[PDB]
Amino acid sequence: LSSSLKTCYKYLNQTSRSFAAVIQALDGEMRNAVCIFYLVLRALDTLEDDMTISVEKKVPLLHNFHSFLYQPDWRFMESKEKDRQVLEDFPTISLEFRNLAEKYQTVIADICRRMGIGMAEFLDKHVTSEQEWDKYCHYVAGLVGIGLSRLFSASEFEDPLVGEDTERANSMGLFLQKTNIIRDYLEDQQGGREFWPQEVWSRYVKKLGDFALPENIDLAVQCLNELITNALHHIPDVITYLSRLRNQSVFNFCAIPQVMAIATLAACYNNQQVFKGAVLIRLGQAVTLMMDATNMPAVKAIIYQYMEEIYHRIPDSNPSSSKTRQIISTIRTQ
Amino acid sequence: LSSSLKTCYKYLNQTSRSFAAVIQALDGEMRNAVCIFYLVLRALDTLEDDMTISVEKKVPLLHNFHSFLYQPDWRFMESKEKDRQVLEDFPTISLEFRNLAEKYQTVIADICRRMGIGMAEFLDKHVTSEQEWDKYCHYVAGLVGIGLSRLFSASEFEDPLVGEDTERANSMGLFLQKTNIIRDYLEDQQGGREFWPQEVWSRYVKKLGDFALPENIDLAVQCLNELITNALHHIPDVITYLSRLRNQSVFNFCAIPQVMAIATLAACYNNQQVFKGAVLIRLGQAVTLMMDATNMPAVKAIIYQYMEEIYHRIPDSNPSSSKTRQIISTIRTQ
Amino acid sequence: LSSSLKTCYKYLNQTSRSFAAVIQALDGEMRNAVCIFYLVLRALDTLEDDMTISVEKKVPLLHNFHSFLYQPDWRFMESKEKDRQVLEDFPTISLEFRNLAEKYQTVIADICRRMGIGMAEFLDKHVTSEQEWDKYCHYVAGLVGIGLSRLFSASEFEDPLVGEDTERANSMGLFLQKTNIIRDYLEDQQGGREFWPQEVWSRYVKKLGDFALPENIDLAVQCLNELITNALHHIPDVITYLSRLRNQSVFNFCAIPQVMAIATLAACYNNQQVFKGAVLIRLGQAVTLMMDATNMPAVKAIIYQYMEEIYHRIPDSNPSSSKTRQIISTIRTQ
Amino acid sequence: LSSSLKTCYKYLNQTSRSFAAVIQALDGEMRNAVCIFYLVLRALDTLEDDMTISVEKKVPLLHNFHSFLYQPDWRFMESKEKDRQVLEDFPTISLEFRNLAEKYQTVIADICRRMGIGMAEFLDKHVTSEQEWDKYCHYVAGLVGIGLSRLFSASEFEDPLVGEDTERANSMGLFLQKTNIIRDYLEDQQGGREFWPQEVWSRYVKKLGDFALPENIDLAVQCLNELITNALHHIPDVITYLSRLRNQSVFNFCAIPQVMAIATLAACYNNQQVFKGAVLIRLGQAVTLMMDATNMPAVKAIIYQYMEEIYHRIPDSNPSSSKTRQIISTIRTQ
Amino acid sequence: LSSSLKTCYKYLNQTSRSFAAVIQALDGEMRNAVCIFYLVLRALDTLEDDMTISVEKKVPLLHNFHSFLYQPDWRFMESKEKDRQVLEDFPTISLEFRNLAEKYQTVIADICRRMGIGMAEFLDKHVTSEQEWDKYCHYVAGLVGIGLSRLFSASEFEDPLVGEDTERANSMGLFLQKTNIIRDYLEDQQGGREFWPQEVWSRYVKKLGDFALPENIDLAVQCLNELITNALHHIPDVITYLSRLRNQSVFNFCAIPQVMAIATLAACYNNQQVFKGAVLIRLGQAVTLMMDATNMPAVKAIIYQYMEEIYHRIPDSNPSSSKTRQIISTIRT
Amino acid sequence: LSSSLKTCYKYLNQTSRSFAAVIQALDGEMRNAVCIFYLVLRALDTLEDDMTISVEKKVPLLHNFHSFLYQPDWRFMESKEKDRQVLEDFPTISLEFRNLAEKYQTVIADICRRMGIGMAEFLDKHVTSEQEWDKYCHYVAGLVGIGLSRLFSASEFEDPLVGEDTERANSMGLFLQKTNIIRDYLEDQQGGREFWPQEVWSRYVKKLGDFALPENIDLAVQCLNELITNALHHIPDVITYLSRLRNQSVFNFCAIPQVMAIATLAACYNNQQVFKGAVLIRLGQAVTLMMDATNMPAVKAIIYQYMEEIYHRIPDSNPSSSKTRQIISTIRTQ
Ligand SMILES: CC(C)=CCC/C(C)=C/CC/C(C)=C/CSP(=O)(O)OP(=O)(O)O
Repeated sequence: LSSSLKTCYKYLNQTSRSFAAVIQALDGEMRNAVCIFYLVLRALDTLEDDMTISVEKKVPLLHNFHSFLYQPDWRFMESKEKDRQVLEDFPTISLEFRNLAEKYQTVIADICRRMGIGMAEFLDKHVTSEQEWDKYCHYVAGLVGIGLSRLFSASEFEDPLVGEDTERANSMGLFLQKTNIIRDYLEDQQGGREFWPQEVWSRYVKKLGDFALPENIDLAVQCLNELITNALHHIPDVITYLSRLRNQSVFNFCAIPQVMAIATLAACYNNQQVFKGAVLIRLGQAVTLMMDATNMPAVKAIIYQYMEEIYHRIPDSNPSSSKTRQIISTIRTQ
Repeated sequence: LSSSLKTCYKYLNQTSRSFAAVIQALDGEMRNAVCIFYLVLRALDTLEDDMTISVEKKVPLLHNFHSFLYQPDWRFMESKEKDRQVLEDFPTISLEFRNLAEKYQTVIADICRRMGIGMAEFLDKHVTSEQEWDKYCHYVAGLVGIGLSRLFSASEFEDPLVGEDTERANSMGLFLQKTNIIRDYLEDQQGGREFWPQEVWSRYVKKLGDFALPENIDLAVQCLNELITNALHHIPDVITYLSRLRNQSVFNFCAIPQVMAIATLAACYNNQQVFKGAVLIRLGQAVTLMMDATNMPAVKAIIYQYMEEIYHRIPDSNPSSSKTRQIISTIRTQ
Repeated sequence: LSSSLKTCYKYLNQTSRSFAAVIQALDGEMRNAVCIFYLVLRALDTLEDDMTISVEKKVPLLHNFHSFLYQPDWRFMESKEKDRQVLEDFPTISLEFRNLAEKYQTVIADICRRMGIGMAEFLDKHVTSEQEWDKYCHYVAGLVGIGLSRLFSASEFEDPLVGEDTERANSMGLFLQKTNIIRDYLEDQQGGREFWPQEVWSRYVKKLGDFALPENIDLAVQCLNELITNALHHIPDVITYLSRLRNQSVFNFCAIPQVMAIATLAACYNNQQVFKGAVLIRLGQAVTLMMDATNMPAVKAIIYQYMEEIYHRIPDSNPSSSKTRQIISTIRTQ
Repeated sequence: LSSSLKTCYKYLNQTSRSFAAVIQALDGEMRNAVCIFYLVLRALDTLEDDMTISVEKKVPLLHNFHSFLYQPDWRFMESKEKDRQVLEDFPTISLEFRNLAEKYQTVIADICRRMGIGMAEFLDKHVTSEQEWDKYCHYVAGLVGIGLSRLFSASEFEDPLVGEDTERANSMGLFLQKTNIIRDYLEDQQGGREFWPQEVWSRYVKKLGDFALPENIDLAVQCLNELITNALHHIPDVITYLSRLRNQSVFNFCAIPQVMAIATLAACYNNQQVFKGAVLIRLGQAVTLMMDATNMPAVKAIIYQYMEEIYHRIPDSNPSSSKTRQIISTIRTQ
Repeated sequence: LSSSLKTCYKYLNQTSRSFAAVIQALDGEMRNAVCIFYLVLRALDTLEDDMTISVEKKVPLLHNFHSFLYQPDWRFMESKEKDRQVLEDFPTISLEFRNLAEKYQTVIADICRRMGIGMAEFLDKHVTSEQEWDKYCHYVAGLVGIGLSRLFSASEFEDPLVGEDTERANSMGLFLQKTNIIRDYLEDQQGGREFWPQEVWSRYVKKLGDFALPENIDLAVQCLNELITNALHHIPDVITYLSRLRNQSVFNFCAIPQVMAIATLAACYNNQQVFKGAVLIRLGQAVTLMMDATNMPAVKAIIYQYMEEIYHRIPDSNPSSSKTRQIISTIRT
Repeated sequence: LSSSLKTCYKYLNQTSRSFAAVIQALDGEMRNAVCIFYLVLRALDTLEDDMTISVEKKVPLLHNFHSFLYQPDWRFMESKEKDRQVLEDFPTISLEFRNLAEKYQTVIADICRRMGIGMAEFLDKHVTSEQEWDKYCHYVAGLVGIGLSRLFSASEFEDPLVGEDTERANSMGLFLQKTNIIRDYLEDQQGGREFWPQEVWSRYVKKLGDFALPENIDLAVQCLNELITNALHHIPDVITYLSRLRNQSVFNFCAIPQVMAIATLAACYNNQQVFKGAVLIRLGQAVTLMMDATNMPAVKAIIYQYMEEIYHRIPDSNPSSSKTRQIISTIRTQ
C-alpha cells in the first residue's frame, strides 16, 4: 500500500510490457528486487539510447548511473524519449530501491556499475566483429542475466549454484539480445542505429542499410541466416541454465522469454519478411500444443520442435548451411 | 462400481457443465464428496429456481433441506425446471451422501441448512445495496466456497488453514457468482430475475430492465464497468486462497474456474456485447499463450495479464475510471 | 562427439514428426534407448510395408530382424519405401544399439523378435474377428508399449510395476493403434490395405471399400461409431497407466500421445467427413482451455471433457448407443 | 544378465576395502561407471608398484594403458603383486568399460592417459619438494577426483560446476592421498618405497628409514606434524567441494572417505605410534556419536570436532605449531 | 487423552520392544493405525502360540479372530502365554480399532482374516519343503508386510504404488521372519515348536533336534548356512521395496528392522553359537562408522558391507558355497 | 578474515566443547550471531562463577554486562576462572557483537540484560522450591533457548513461531540444565555449590551433602529419581520444539544436545553411580544403534527408546515410582 511501489509497478507494466506479468509472479522478495532492477536498467538504457545527448555528457552520466541510486533527488528531465518518465520520476524508483534488502542492492548497483562502463565503451564505435558483438550483448543483456542469477541465489529461492554460473547466466542474456537485434532490424535502421556486427554483414553488402534495399533480398536473407546460426549456439547453455532452476516462478520468468526467442528465430529464419516490416511468431507443431513452457521436459520438446522448423527449411544454396545443421545436430544429441 | 453412484456422475455431467471435469479429476475421497456436494447444492438451487412453486410451499423445502438427505424416500416429482431428475431421483443422491465419512456429511450438512435459510431470506426481496449483494452471493456461492475449503481440510489433502479462513473461501465464491450475475444479465432479465444490485443500476436508469433496451446501452456499459470494478476486489483474496493449496488435484478444480472468470470479466469490460448477445472469452497475448493455470506462478501471470487488458481499455470519461485503476494498481503491487 | 549417434537423431526427426521432440526430451539414459528403440522399430516397419518384396523373402527378414542388431555389417539396400535410409544405413543404428546398456538391449531385442513374428503372421491375411484386431494391434503397437514400459522401469526413472504390468502397457499400445486405424480409414482403402476388423464392417456392408461410396455413409458412420466405442474401452487402462508414471519427461512422452488419440476419437465420432477427408482436431473445450496435459489431474479433466463431447453426441438411433454410454459412464465413475 | 559385470564387482570388493560399499550405493549409471573406473585405475596402479618389472619395460605400459582399454584381449600375466587378478583378467574389465556409455569412456580414458604420463615421470625419480609432492599426488589421486567429478557432471546427477572446477576436485584427491602417505609410513619403509617429500623429512634425519629407528621418535613425530599441517590446507577446498553436492548417494561416496582421512590425520597428529605400528582411528567426541556423515552440516560439525582434537594437542615446542594453528583457524573462520 | 489409547501404547511397549520406538515415530494417523495393528497381531499370534489350547478349540479362534475385532466385549482368559495381556484386555484394543478411520480397519480386518486361515492351516503340520516355508512365512509375516504397505498408502503419507506392490511387501516380511526362525533355533527347540524346513534339515540329521547335540555341530552349521543363503535372496526385493518409500518416518520404520535382520544373519553365518546359545550383533566396520540406516544410499552401503562380511567367511567346503556366493553376487551388481 | 572474528572462534573452541562444532556448522548469518552470543554468555557466566569477585563487585558486573556490550573498551582483568580470556579480551568480542545485524543485537543484549539481573538474584541464596528450580534454570538456560530461538527466527532460517513460542524454548533450555544439575551432583558438592532443590532433598536427608555418604545411597537414589522424573516433563515440549525446525544446521544444533541429555538421564536413572563417580552414556540398545539424530522421525525414536530404558528400570518400591510411569506414558501417546 506504498505510493512509491504502486508507481514503480505502474512503470514496469509501462516500459517492460512483456515481462511485467511474470515479474509480478516471482515469489516473495524476488518480486520487487527484479521489478525495480528492470526499471533501473530500463532507465539506464533510455539515457544510453537518447541521442539528443552529447557523447561527452552521456559518457560521464553513464559511468555514474550506478551512483545515482543513492542520490535521493537525482533525476533527468532533458530526456526526450518515450520512456523518459523513468528518468524524470526516478527518485521514486531510487527510494524503493533503497528499501530493498542490502543483498539485492549490492547486486543491482554492481551491475548498473559495469553495464554503464560498457555501454559507454560502445558509445562512439560500432559492433566490429562477432567476437566483439558478444562483448556488446554481454554489456546490455549478458550482465542482466548474471544480475538476475545473483538475485535468485541471494533470495535463497534458488540454489547458490545459479549465481555462480555466469558463463551460462550470460548466454541467457546474449541469446535474447542477439534475437531482438536480429528481429527488429529495419526498426534499428529506420531509427538511426546499426547493430548487426561487421566482418559479417560486410561480406554481403557495403552498408548494412543496403539490406533494406529491394535488389538485395538474396544477400539480405543469407546474412540473416548465418546471423541466426550464430545465436543458436546459445541454446545448449539456455537448456543447461533452465535445467538447474528449482523454483517454478523463477522457471517461468526465465523460460518463457527464452522460448519466445526461439519461436522468433524460427520465424525469422530465412524469412524475407524480416526486411519488409515485421514477422509474426507462428507457434509449433500439433504436439507442443498441449505443453506450456513451465516444466523442463516441455520446454525442451518445444525447443526441439522449433529447431525442426528451422532444420527443415535449411537451403543448400545457403553458404551458412552445414554450420546451421552442425549446431542443430548438437542440440539434438546433447 | 455402484449402480447408483454411476447415476450420480451421469447427473454431474448433466448439470455442472463447468465443474464436472475438475470434480472427477479430484483425488480419492474429494472425488465422491465434492461430486455429491454438487448434486445436492444443485437440488437446493433447482428448487429456488422453479417459480411454479408457491412461496408458501417453497420456503419450507429450503430450510428442511439439510434433512432430506437423511430422508431415504424424499423426492419432488412436482417440478418443471430442467435439472429435475436430481430431485425425482434424489434418493440415489441422498443414498450416496450417507456413504461419505461423517466428517464430509457434517460439512455438506451445516451448509444446505445455512443456505436454504439465506436463499429463503431472499425469495421476496431483490438485491438493494452493494453490501446486500455480497450477502446474497454469500448464501448462494460464498457458502459453497467455504464448504469446499472445509472438505479440503477434512480430507487431510490440504492444510487445516484453508477451511479455517472462511473469509478467503467466501471471496473465492463471490468472485465466481458476481462474474456470472454480471455476464448473464440479459438472460436473467429475459428470464425475469434481477440479481444486479439496485443501489447501483438505479443510479443509471429507472428499471434494472432498461439495460436491455438498445437505447440505454451506453448507460448499461457504464454500470457494467462499475460492477466489474467491484468484482475485481475479490482477486487479491483469490490469489491468496489459491497459493495456500498444496494438492495438484484440488488446485486445478479451484484455479481454472477463477481464471475462467477473470478472463470473462476482461472479455465483458466496457463491452456492449453483454447487453446484446453472448461474449466470447479469449486468452492473453503470446506470453499467456505459453502458460496454463495448473501452477500458481503461471496463474498469477495470467491474472496479471488480464488486468492489464482491462487497464488499457479504460475510458477517461467512465464514471469508475479511477476506481478501476485503483484496484488494478492494488493487484499489480500487492 | 559421435557422428553415429548424431546421424541417428537425424533419422529420428526425418521419420517421426510425431515423437522426435518428446523423445529427445527424455531424461538421462532413456533418451538414447527410446530413440534407437524407435529407429529399429521404424526400420522393421519399413520392411513389413515394402511391397516390392516377395513374401517368400520378407518373412525371414521380419523373423530375423532382431538378429541384424548384433551384426555390424547387416543392411538392406533393395528397398523403395520412404524411410529406406534406416535400412540402408542400419549398421549406424545397430552400432548404437550395441552401445546402450545391456538391459535395454535385451528389451529392444525381445520386442523386435516378437513383433516380427507377429508381423509376418499378418502379411497373408486381414483382420477377421474383433479379437484378431486386438492381436494385430498387439504386434504393431501393444508390444511397443510393453517394450517402452520395460525400458522405463529398467532405467529406474519409473517404478518397477510400470514394466511388470504388461496388460496396462498393451492397452496404451492398442488405444493409439486402433485410433489411427479408424482415422486413417480413407487413406488405407485408397492403398489396398484392410485394417478395420472385417467381422464388424461385414455386418454393415459387403466390401470394406463400400463405406467410401456415399450411398452407404449412414451404415459407415454407423460402423465408425461401433469401433470408436470398442477403442474407448482402453481408456480406463490408459488412466491407470498414466497415473503411475512419476517422471515428468516420461509422463509427457506418454500422456500427450494419449490425449491426442482421444481428441481424435472425439472429433471422428459420428463425424461423416471421416469417409471424405481428414478430420480436424479441434480444441480442449473452453475449460481445458487453460490446462495442458503435463499433470495427471489435468490429463484426467481433459480426458473427461472429451468423454462428454462424445456423450452429448450419441444418436439414440445408433445401435452402439447403449455400449457407448455404458463405457463413458464406467470411465467417469472411476 | 551379465556375468562379467558380476566378476567386476567381485574385484571391486577384493581390491577396494574402502570404497566398494559407497560405490555400489551410487545411483544408476554412476554405479558401473565408478566401479569400472576404479578397476582400471587399480590395474594401472598395480602395474606401477610392481617392482619386478624393469623401468624401460614399464613406461610403454603406463603410457599405453589408456589405449589397451580398447584392446579386447590385452592382459598382463607377468605381475607378482597381489591385486594382479585385475590385470590377468583385464579383458573382462575392459569389456565392461567398452559397455559403458561413450561419454564416460572419454572421461575415464583421458584420466588414464594423463595418469600414465605422470606415473612414468616419477619412476626414475623421488619426491623432493612440497610442490613436487603435490605434483605426484595430482598424478595419482588428484586426477582421480577430477575424473569422478567429470563423471558426476556428465551423468547430470551433479551440477555442471562439480566437473568444471578442477582445483577443488584435485584437492579432494590430494587430501586423501597425502593422508595415506602420512600414515602408511612404516608399512612403506618396510617395503622399499619412499613417499614423504625429501626437502622435509631430510631436514630432520639423514635417511627416511631413520624415523623408523626408536632413537629418533622426537624427529619422527616432529616431521609427522609438519606434513599433517601440510595436509590440513586442503580442508577448506574439501568443505567447499562437498557443499555443492546435491545427490545423496554421491555425497555419501565423497564425504565418508574424507571424514575418514581427517579422522586419521587427527589420530596421527603428534602420535609416536605412526612409527611403530598402525594407528587406530578412535572416533571423536560424544557429540559426533549421534551424528552421521550424510548431510553437509553434520560433516561440517565432524570436521570441526577433529580440528579441535588436533588444536588442543598442538604442543608449543613444535617446529610448526604456529603453522598448524594458523590453518585450523582459517578452517574455523570459513 | 484417551485412557484406552494410552493403554494400547502401554501394551505396544510391553509386547514389542523391537518396534515400539519406530512405530511411535510414525507420522500422523499411521501412528495409531500401526500401533493397533501390532496389538491385534500380537494377540492372534499369542493364540497360535499357546500350546495349551486344543487344535479343535484353536481353529475356530484363528478363523473368527477378525470378527472379534467388532465384538466389543470379546476377550480371552484361558491363555497361559506371557503376551496374553492383550488377549485378556482385548476389548480396549478393539475399542481403539473401531476408532481408527474405516480405510485402516478394512486393511487390518482383512489381514487378520487371511492370517487366521493360514495359522490354522499349519497347526496340523510341520514345514517341510522350502516352498512351504514361504507359504508359512507368508501367513505370519508377509501379510504383515502387505498390510503395512496398504496402511501407508491409505494414510496418503506414502505412494499408492507402495501398498500395491504385494510381492515385494511379502518379501520384506519373509525376510524378517526367516532371520528369526533361523536365529531362534535353540530357543524354538526347548519349546517344542519346529520351524526349520524338514526337506532341508532332514538331509543333515534324523531329528531336527539333533542339531542341539554337540557332535552334530558341523552338520548344524552347514544347514544353518543353507538356510541363511535362502534368506539372502529376499534382499534384492527389500532394497527395491525400501527405495520406493518417500516419507522419513515410514522409511526409518521399514529400514531399521531390515538392516537389523541383515546384521543378524551376518553374525550367525557359519557361526556355531546359534546351536549353543545366543549370537550378539556386531556392527559397522570403517565405512559404517559414519553412516546410519536413515537414507537409502547409506542403507545400501551398510547392507553391502554386511554381505561382504559373510562373503569373506564363506568356507569353500560348505555344501552351500556356490549359492552363498552366487546370491551375494546378485545383491552387489 | 577479520583478525578479531578469528580470535572469537578460537575462544569458542576453548570455551565450548559441547557446541563449538555444531555452532560453526550453522548456516549464513546464524553462524556468527550464535558464536558471539555464546562468547558473551560465556563471559557473564565466568563472572558469576569466579568466587574471588566480591558480591559488592559482582552484582554491578552482572546487572550491567549487557551495556558492556556497546562499550568499546570495557574489559575485566581480575578474573581467576580459567575462561577469563574472554573477559580480558572482551573488547574484541564486543567489537564483533556490534557488527552483527542490529536485529541480532536486540536479542543478545536482552538475553544478557535479563540473565544478569536473574543471576544476581540468586547470588546469596540456593534453590528451595521446585518452582524455584525452574526460575533458576530459566535465568541460566531457558533464556538461552529463547535467545537462540529468537535468533533463528530473526535470521529467517526458521519460521517466526520458533521465536514466538518462548515457553517451548524455555523447556529445551531447562531440560538440558536440569539434567546437568543431576549428573553433576558430586562434582558440584566438591565445590560447595548446591543446585538440587532444597524442598526436595530436604525430605530424604538433612543436608544435601549426606548423599555422598555410602549409607544414604538408598535415599540418595530415591531423590535422584524424583528430579529425573521432574526433568522428563519437559520432553513433550522438546519434541514439539524440534518438530518445528526447517533448517538442517539448526536441527543438528538443537537435537544433538537434547538427545545427549536424555541419554544421560537414562544412564543415571536409578543408578547408584551418580553418587560414586561419573556415569557414561550406555550404547543405544539395538534398535537405536543404526540411528543418528539428524531427522525428526529418528530423534523421536531415539527419545522414545531412552524412555523405555528408564521405564524398564523403575522399581515399584520407588517413592516416585508412579509419577515416573505416568509422565512417560503421556510422552508415548502424544
Ligand atoms: C508409451 C506407452 C506405454 C505406449 C505407447 C505405445 C506406442 C507409442 C505405440 C505405437 C502407436 C502408434 C500406432 C503410433 C503412431 S505411428 P507414426 O509415428 O508413424 O504416425 P505419424 O504420421 O508420425 O504421426
